[PDB]
Amino acid sequence: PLPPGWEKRTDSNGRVYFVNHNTRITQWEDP
Amino acid sequence: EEPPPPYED
Repeated sequence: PLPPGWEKRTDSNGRVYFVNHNTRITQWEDP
Repeated sequence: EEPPPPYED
């Protein structure tokens, strides 16, 4: 479960990566 | 070894 500065985006089929709007970065990692 | 997707909606 993400602490949202991060947003839940899936890549087209399966996978979710946590992406932050303020820093503008896509990470596979959960802080 | 995977790339990240770029931040662009």
